[PDB]
Amino acid sequence: SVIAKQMTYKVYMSGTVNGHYFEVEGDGKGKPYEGEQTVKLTVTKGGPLPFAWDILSPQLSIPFTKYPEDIPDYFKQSFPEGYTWERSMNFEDGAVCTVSNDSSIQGNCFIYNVKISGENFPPNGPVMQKKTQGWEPSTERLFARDGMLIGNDYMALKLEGGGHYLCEFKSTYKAKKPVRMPGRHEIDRKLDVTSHNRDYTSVEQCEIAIARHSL
Repeated sequence: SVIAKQMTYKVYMSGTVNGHYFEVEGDGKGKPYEGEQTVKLTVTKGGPLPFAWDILSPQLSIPFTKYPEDIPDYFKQSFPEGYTWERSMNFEDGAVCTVSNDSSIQGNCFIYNVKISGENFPPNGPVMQKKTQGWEPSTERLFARDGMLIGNDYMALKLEGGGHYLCEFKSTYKAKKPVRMPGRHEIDRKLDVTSHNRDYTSVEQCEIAIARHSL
């Protein structure tokens, strides 16, 4: 059984955001059939981050997504060779990020190598000012195309004082071997920073993630 009921993973992250260089390693764990995972992160390099932890949160694992038996789990199918992806984040104030990832595996452990580039975060905006307060639960609209999966999600980052700081997610997931596509579907997600030290050089997060059909 290529994907067990309970698994771990390791995540390796680096990138640059408004000029600042950093790296982040995390140990993670969940039950891929439940859609549940937590992960613990250290900022190995460039800590303390001068920007909000949150723009990193979601580049820190799709296989822990609960799919119903009647939709083709593209993510799990792709193993053990696994898969890769690219994503961009376009924020309401012209700040952008781009992200790519390689996801493979090693027995009961996934290995994720992710890279992040980001800029045009206004210096007294909420990303550089650290005034965000997490992501709102969301829903990703996925559809098949040339054996890739396409992804769209309109995300909102909560602000200090009750605002919201909007952001488009466009993502392309690509299997390393070809696999049985599903058709249009959506992933309901919640994702939270459950704990962190004071300058956010250790940080832990939890995610729940569930698939179902579109309308």
